Amino acid sequence: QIAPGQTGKIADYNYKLPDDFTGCVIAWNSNNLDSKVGGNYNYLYRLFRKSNLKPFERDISTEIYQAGSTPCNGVEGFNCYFPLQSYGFQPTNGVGYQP
Amino acid sequence: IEEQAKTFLDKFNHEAEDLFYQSSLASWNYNTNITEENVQNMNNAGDKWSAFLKEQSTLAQMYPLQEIQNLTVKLQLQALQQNGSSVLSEDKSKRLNTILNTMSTIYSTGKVCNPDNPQECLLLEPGLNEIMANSLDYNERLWAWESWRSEVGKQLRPLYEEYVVLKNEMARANHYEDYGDYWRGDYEVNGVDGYDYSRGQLIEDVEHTFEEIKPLYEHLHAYVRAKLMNAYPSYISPIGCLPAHLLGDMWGRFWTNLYSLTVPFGQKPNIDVTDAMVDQAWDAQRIFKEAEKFFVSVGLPNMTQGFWENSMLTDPGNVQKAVCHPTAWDLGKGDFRILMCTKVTMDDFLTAHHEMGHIQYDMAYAAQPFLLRNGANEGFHEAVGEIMSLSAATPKHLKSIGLLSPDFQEDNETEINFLLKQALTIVGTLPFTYMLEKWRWMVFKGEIPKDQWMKKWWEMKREIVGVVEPVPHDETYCDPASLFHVSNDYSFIRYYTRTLYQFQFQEALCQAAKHEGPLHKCDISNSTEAGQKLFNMLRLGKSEPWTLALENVVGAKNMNVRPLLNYFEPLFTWLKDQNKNSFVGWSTDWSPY
Ligand SMILES: *[C@@H]1O[C@H](CO)[C@@H](O[C@@H]2O[C@H](CO)[C@@H](O)[C@H](O)[C@H]2NC(C)=O)[C@H](O)[C@H]1NC(C)=O
Ligand SMILES: *[C@@H]1O[C@H](CO)[C@@H](O[C@@H]2O[C@H](CO)[C@@H](O)[C@H](O)[C@H]2NC(C)=O)[C@H](O)[C@H]1NC(C)=O
Ligand SMILES: *[C@@H]1O[C@H](CO)[C@@H](O[C@@H]2O[C@H](CO)[C@@H](O)[C@H](O)[C@H]2NC(C)=O)[C@H](O)[C@H]1NC(C)=O
Ligand SMILES: *[C@@H]1O[C@H](CO)[C@@H](O[C@@H]2O[C@H](CO)[C@@H](O)[C@H](O)[C@H]2NC(C)=O)[C@H](O)[C@H]1NC(C)=O
Repeated sequence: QIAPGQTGKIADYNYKLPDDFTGCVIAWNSNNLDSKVGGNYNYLYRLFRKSNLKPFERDISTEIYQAGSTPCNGVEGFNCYFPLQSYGFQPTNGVGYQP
Repeated sequence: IEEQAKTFLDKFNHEAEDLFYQSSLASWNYNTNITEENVQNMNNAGDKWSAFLKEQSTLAQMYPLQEIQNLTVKLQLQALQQNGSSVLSEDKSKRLNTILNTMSTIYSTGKVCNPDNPQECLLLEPGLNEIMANSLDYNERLWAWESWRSEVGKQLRPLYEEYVVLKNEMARANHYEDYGDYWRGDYEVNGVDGYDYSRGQLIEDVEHTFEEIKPLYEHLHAYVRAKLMNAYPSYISPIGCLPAHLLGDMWGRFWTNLYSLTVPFGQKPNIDVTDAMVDQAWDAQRIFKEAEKFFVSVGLPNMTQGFWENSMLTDPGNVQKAVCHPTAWDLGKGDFRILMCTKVTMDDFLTAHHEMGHIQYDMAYAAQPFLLRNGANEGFHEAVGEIMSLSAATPKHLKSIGLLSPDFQEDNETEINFLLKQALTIVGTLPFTYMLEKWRWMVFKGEIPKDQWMKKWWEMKREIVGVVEPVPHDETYCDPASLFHVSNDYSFIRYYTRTLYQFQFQEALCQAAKHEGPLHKCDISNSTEAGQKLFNMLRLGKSEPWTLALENVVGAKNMNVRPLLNYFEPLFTWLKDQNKNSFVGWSTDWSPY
């Protein structure tokens, strides 16, 4: 999902690059430090957000989502969710679910 | 409105794939290193997973199912909004679980005592099944056979009579007319532009296909009877129904233990390569690497790497307490593994292909949403395993993998020993598998009342199977309930449907493989087209119906039994010659007493 031209849950709501991006992307497998058997829930991610990002919006803003027409003041019962989730990284994960 | 349900299910997937993971990991860790601390730790993980899934079911009910335009988000809501249990009064929910736990303990703990020696008593598996698998004493077998029913079956009868009420209240409260139709619900398909299928339509397609099997079965029955008359002289009529205590286990479910009594050409040794594996010094790693070479040879992906370290193929070097029962494990997070304790054998070389063929299915639909990561119906999931073992059992595979010599020759007499050994497993059970489901479908709807439960059963054993009570029975017995699948509440119709689909898949891949011979010689190797037609069905999971997945592989929108019969035409042609002077089929009026 991490490129110019690419789409997905990260590429809409977490990390956009301009479609003519002046630069490069580098990545390496980190099972051997980012993951432990208890579930390293340390890393979070924006699973829900209204509208869409622009490129390079590190929008730390954290309030409850709400879809369609409902008010929501916390509680997050139905049609409204807390916007972040943890990654469940563990050293026993398969390759595509590794950190 | 619909788009809220997409976001609600996105929450569910990212929550569930992790709860499911550490739950199923604790289950794995218990199974491979058994301690009461591990029992507690896996149980309260399974508990906290269950507690999440039922909360999410009452939150999924909030969504109108009829407003959903998308079919995929609709399957995910329908599978989560299901009520299943709960619909009962909670004291009737508690009573149902109390009865199920009571039928489960009575079946498993059930002792049969020797009347010659009342101080010696046998559980079901040790000693009591062993007489039915290996004794040739008609009276010792008849003693084990009727003692199981008269000592244990009579305790399950009075429980079954209350379980059938509680199951049907639950099915009705879920708006199905009976709990037999609740089970059928798996096969239901709607709204998919000509690919639809009714719960009831299974019963008609079973009964339409089964009578194409009856001609093959009636000659196999006559041949088995003509051989059993030499093992049991005077005890069997040449036109009789077969006495149930003679059929190789406690119920007659498979005829495969009769191979040594029924054999066509036993002086020709039916092939083995276990001797070749030990003389080539293979181990658990080689056994699975030559199995992996078969799936990459057909063009499928290899092991998910971490598989090799996180799987257990062997019983440990530490004297570890573990369940060595062979099982393909999926635990989510792409974490596929295989628990077994292999010993260097061709049976294990072929179980390695069978169980790896489960992992190879799971991996294809790993890209589907979590609620859709299962087989297209409950039958497909073993059938996609077995077609790999069918490939690997061939002498063409075994001579390409070095387990048979280049100068090894196949003679006709070896082929007929093989096909008869197969038919006693593949075909001999199909009357039992249709009939036990027919009896439960008739019991849950009340077409058989409780003053006919045992009366009807033995009329059906006699009419559908050609198999007869060694001793008279009455409504104080429950011979159906004397079985795991009936006492532990498990729907059996998945075995009939899976045994049909298996040969459709086989013959479709045989045509792709340009196969020049009979269907049983066929090897899934070096073939490319076969792998492409296979993978394009494997990667669909539940997202598309089984009725569409069939026309992807086979070209047909429903189940067809011709391919199974076309595995056996060389054998059926032989059985006909072996029956010319004999009587074929049976008299329902005959009884052994
Ligand atoms: C609802 O149906 C549409 C199509 O009928 C699905 O849309 C596709 O979604 C994937 C991403 O999941 C895209 O890559 C495709 O390009 C989309 N195609 C079309 C034609 O829309 C959509 O996924 C379905 N909803 C869900 C929840 O699966
Ligand atoms: C599930 O069981 C409930 C009864 O516990 C059925 O009735 C629902 O009752 C709840 C309140 O507890 C309402 O919110 C629902 O509207 C009722 N059902 C609906 C959605 O009409 C309910 O019908 C059952 N659901 C299924 C799967 O049929
Ligand atoms: C296996 O093949 C052999 C070779 O054809 C069969 O032997 C023939 O059997 C018929 C019927 O008895 C005879 O008319 C032929 O003369 C036999 N051939 C020879 C060369 O003697 C044998 O019957 C086959 N066995 C099975 C089980 O099909
Ligand atoms: C089926 O696949 C195997 C595996 O690639 C092929 O085996 C090769 O056979 C050639 C000549 O027979 C040998 O020189 C190679 O060393 C073999 N490869 C391996 C890895 O052992 C086999 O030829 C294929 N069958 C057909 C008909 O093409």
